[PDB]
Amino acid sequence: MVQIKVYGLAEKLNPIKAELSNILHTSLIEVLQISPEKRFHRFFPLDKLDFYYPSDRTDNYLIIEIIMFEGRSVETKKQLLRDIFKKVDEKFGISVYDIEITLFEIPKQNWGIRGIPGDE
Amino acid sequence: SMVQIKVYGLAEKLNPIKAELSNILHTSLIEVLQISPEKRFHRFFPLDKLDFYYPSDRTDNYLIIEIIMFEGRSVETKKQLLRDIFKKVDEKFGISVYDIEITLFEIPKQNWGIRGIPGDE
Amino acid sequence: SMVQIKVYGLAEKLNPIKAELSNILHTSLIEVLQISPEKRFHRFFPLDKLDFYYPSDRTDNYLIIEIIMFEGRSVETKKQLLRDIFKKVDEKFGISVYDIEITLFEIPKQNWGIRGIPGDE
Amino acid sequence: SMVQIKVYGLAEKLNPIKAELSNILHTSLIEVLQISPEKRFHRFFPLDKLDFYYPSDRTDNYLIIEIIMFEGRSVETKKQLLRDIFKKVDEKFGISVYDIEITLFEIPKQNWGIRGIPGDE
Amino acid sequence: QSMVQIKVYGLAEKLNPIKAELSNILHTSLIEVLQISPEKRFHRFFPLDKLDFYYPSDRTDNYLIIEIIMFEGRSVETKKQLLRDIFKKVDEKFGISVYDIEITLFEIPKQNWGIRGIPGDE
Amino acid sequence: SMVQIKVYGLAEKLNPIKAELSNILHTSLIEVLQISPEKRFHRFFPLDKLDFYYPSDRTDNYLIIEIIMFEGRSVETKKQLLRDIFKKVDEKFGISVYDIEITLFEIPKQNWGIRGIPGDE
Repeated sequence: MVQIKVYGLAEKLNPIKAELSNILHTSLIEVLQISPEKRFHRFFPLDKLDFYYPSDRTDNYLIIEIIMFEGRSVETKKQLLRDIFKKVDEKFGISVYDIEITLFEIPKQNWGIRGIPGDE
Repeated sequence: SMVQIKVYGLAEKLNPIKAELSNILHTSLIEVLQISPEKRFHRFFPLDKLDFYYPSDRTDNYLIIEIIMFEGRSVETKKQLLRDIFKKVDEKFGISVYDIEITLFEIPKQNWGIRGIPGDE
Repeated sequence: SMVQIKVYGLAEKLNPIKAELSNILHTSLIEVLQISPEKRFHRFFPLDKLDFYYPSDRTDNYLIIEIIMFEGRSVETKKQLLRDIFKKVDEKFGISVYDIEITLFEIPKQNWGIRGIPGDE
Repeated sequence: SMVQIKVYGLAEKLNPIKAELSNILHTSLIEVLQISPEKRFHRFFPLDKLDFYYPSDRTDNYLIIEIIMFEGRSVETKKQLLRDIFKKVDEKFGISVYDIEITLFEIPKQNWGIRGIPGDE
Repeated sequence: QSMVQIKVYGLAEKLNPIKAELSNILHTSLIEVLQISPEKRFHRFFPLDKLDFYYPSDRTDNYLIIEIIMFEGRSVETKKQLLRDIFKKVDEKFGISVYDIEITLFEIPKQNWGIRGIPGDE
Repeated sequence: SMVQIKVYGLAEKLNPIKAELSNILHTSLIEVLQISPEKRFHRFFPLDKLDFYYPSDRTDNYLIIEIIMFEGRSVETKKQLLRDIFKKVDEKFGISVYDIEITLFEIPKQNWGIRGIPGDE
């Protein structure tokens, strides 16, 4: 159970989002071992009047929010962060200074999945 | 008691139901959490086909509900909220429980500003 | 240190003020949290009328401000942040504090990846 | 479920009453948390005069009660427990509520090993 | 580099004869599961008088409570693995039923712990 | 606002210093956390040599200071508290900072009962 929400400038995000989704899924499969069937991504292509970022970021700026169960080690979480940075760099040439990632951890019992609370 | 709901789904599916979905979720919250019937705070996010990826074993009725609320309720009450929403949405709209995902985010009251004041006040 | 702001409101009311509102909110974070004046990260979500339900005692000026930030600040600093935002948006726009809601989401530094590394490094 | 109580007080005041304080505390948890009446887990820590410093406004009847339990109970319930302990200890022992201090530590279930297994199992 | 403090509570008459060997067993478990340095043993023992120790009737006088204070950051699986290894090793060495053993993990953010003159996150 | 201190050390070494160490610790809490000078709550646990194991790069002066307090202070203030304790104790007693260990246990105010009522009230 991992949800990704990806935000970026529409003009830049729309051309890459289909391959970006594949890349982020690969990266979760590899580092966290989710099932390949369980891709849950949402994209928010933003109008330029709706997205403010500092002058040392380009229009390629991506914010990647990952919502996930509590319980993974700090080391796994850090590896996930570095792997996403490396893979988006490799695939698209977007600088690490233009990528931001935030992990939101949720206790299992706070998540309803397939009709039941996540801890059941 | 302050509760925000955010709901996401494929625009095609969500837009025809959202008015009635809102009523059903709000009733759910009145009955399980005993919130004030006046206090409905909902935001809907209809998504373009190309912006919404859900599992390949599931369908385009995939519906995501995020609820943001004050800390302090029991685990039993929260579990009963999840089971009520799953039940009422399945029955009202014929959306399978495998196509519903619900996530609760609890916020300490001092972290929320409401009507000019922090929530613990 | 990293502060991300997400602001929601009715499109008709939010669209004409959002640029200025961005300025005012950033000023408030500079003053209360002493973040770098360079480090403005804001996203706006102007909503269709049909996608936004709020109570009868809010008007159509209702703004929800979600602030995502590193844990580690005191309760008194965070409360001060909430009050400064209420005061500044009210003084600048005449939007009543009853129409303004602020929620703080605190995240451990190590859960945040910035410039290629985890926030605690 | 699992509730551990630890009680600390001056030896000369605690030792005469600890058998009965143990019964009072357990009745309170039975009534308020609805734990099984079999499941009493109590430890007492009678302290030497020179090992216990408390404020001058307080008397040598000062008792500290630490309760370790599973996370998952409502704030209303935890507050009912606090109120119940104060009242019953005051009534039974003539110890003033100013001379009683109670702290609760909540532990997630998966962090507690009980009868050979993790608590969430 | 990991700080792990263990606090161990049992009936004095039962705990006193075994505490020395129990300290070794518990350390070995932490080294094997958490991979702490073998020179970083921090244990406190609280042998209790009979009248200071109540437990249910389905626990015997061998009842042992092990409180483990440690840094946040380990996975749930590693933590459960620590619980199961402690259960098993204490039973195997001393003949104490796993039913007589209780363990509680207390996780502390690193910045809330001062070690060797500095905050643990430094 | 409320702070409890528990101090563990080898009885031979702790007993002769405890009374002055209490003064030194309370001074540090007054100065860094601004607690009331009246509100000293300290428990000492002089341990037998067979009940205290520590590594061979700690001496028999090894002190474990457990501090239980309200949540809500900044990381910067808690770190100052740690630094001040290290300094004052090394200065006053000639114990190396390498022999001093401090652990802060933060508790929601609503998880504490004081003078009959929850700490958030």
